[PDB]
Amino acid sequence: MDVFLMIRRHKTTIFTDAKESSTVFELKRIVEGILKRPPDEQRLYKDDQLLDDGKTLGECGFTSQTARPQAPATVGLAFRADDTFEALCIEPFSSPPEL
Amino acid sequence: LRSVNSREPSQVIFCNRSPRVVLPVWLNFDGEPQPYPTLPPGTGRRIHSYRGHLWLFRDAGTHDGLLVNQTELFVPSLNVDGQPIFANITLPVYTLKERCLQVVRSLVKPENYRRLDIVRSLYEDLEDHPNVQKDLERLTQE
Amino acid sequence: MYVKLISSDGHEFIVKREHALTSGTIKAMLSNEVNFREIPSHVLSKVCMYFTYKVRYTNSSTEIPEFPIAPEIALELLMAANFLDC
Ligand SMILES: Cc1cc(CC(=O)N2C[C@H](O)C[C@H]2C(=O)NCc2ccc(-c3cnco3)cc2)on1
Repeated sequence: MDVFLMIRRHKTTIFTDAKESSTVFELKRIVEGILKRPPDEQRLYKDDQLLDDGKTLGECGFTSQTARPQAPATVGLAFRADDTFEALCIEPFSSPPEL
Repeated sequence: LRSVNSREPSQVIFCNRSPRVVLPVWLNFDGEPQPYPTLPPGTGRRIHSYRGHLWLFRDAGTHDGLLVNQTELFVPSLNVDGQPIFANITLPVYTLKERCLQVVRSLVKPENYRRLDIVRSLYEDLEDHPNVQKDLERLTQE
Repeated sequence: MYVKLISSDGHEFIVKREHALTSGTIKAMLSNEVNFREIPSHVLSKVCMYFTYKVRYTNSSTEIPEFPIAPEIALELLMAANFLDC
């Protein structure tokens, strides 16, 4: 299965899809291509929980019913290497008016 | 744009693969859309019709356009060579705009749609309901 | 491969070109980045979602599901929709 993520960090959101079977670490590579930062310099989360590079998306709980192209799940991203990791932080989205 | 008056009965079946209440529509020997009873989403039904007759499907509440076997228009085929003909009814990928009229159509009485601050040109697009008689006049060109 | 689309509230949305070139508007502002002075982020996110929901589901049997639009967002979405031609 393809799983559809929204890789979020600061004021930054990458939309990507990935196989269920693929790995945290593979996702970390995909980030390399885009924001040009090597997997060492990045940690990756869902919902606070901190993810392990060897575990499949499927198993981190990304499924074809978790993350539907139309409502893709979020993955937290945080930087700065062994030399101190910045805390998890994600600016929220602009608020909707009246009705 | 009519059904050809064969009298070769053809057994069809309408599977509704859509969140919506679908209204099947047989297009007459003269041209006029006749409507059948509708299908609660999920829901199937066995149907007797005839080779070369023409159908088309839509939301029974907001006449929106659905597909049947991936095209706009259903013609029942050779009733045997196995037996029933399979009519699968789907949302297209509406464009984001039409979809966007939908939610708004469904959210506001079109009496009270002039008090909804957006460009006049979008007031016109929104008061512009999909119509079968229209779409027929549309489809009728190709 | 990728292109950025910048909200009017700072936020940046990396999406694939292929998903991007769905907006005939955006096909022309690319051809790289695109600022949008008058589309907040709470919109551009749904848009991007639509491009992925559009690119996934067109040309397919696999019962297409409903793209869900939250009421609060309808008008603003409608207006981006029309501008972005999609
Ligand atoms: C000859 C001749 C007669 C007719 C009129 C007719 O009997 N028709 C027209 C369409 O083929 C439909 C077909 C008909 O009346 N079928 C009986 C029928 C009754 C209910 C349904 C039904 C129920 N829910 C959805 O459709 C479908 C077919 O067409 N050719």
